[PDB]
Amino acid sequence: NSFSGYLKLTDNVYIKNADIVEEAKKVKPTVVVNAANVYLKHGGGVAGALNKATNNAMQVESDDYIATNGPLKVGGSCVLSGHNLAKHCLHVVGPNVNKGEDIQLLKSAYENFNQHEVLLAPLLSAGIFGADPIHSLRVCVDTVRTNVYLAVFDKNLYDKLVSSFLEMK
Ligand SMILES: N#C[C@@]1(c2ccc3c(N)ncnn23)O[C@H](CO)[C@@H](O)[C@H]1O
Repeated sequence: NSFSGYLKLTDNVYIKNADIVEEAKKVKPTVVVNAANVYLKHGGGVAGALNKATNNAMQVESDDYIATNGPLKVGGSCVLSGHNLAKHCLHVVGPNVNKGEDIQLLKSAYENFNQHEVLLAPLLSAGIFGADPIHSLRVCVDTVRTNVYLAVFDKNLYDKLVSSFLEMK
């Protein structure tokens, strides 16, 4: 039970070099955040790792939701089951700047976290979404007021995030 091994960046933002799936299985948090696309297709990265850990139950539930909803908006979210990982999964769509989606929508994406007391989360709009990860962490720190536990799988990205956050003091 309980989050451990996090570096406290602000009063409400914590960060750890860890697999978000391993964190969820250890802690069983109320909310785990998925780094989603508008169609909630959980093919790769965080989304793939979460869906795999649910043995595809997350994808089947996502497909049912999108059939009633249509695609999410960029900057938008939905609350679905956290299945065996968490009580809830908050699927959030950050902007993909590779497709010329507006970086400002990254503010809208993180704003969704404020509807949840505590979240286990990845960094939004990094990897294939092509946003500057150091900017993403700044938007998170400036936008989120609830407790967020950031799980960053890649050691090199984690070290870059932590040392750039400390160097700006
Ligand atoms: N680091 C990292 C990643 C990632 C991929 C897979 C995982 C995982 N299993 N746990 C946590 N993080 N994680 O999260 C960010 C999401 O935009 C990107 O930088 C990804 O590369």
